[PDB]
Formats: sequence, structure tokens, C-alpha cells
Amino acid sequence: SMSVKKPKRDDSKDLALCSMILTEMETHEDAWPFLLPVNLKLVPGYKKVIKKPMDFSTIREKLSSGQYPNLETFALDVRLVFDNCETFNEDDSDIGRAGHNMRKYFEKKWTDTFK
Repeated sequence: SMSVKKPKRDDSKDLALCSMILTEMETHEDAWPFLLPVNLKLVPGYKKVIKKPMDFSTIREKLSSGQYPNLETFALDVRLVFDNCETFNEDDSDIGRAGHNMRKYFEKKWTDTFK
């Protein structure tokens, strides 16, 4: 509350450290369904169903231009990628599987870097 603060967590490396996690997600072999925005002209259903499209290249541009206010907002957009994937793709499909793999991959790196 006013003039009463928990001790200050060092957040000065968060930008850099999110950038690293993102490079690792970009270079994973199962990243291909998530590297670019889904083409809304060419994928029937996507535009109406997926209220908030997200992908790695949009996260990268947001990160590079100071549109993430803190590390939690960055994690929300990475998880939105995978939530979107699960909404639109059967679990037993190459894309369905890639999404589960990438989310496991992300969550581990997140815990090891920040928790």
C-alpha cells in the first residue's frame, strides 16, 4: 500500500531473457505452424473463430518495439499462440501435436529462467 513495498525484484534483464526464450522457440523444429500469422484470406474459419490471432513473428515485433509492459504480458501472448492452436486443430494432427510440444518446451524454459 502507500509507502509500503515488498522488496524490489530485479527486472532489468527480463527483456533480454524473453528474447532468448523466443529465439529458442523460433529455432525449434516444430515451430513451423507458429512462425508467421495464419493467412486469414486462405484459411476458412480462422478469422471468425480466432478472436485474437498470435504468432512468433508478431511477438518478436512487439518485444522489439517496447509493446510488452512486463514479462507476464509476454508469457500471455506466447500462451495465446498455443491456445489458438488447440482451438482450431485436432490433438491428433501434426499441427495439434506441434502445439502441445512447443507449449511444454516454453513452460519449462519459463520456469527455469524466472521461477
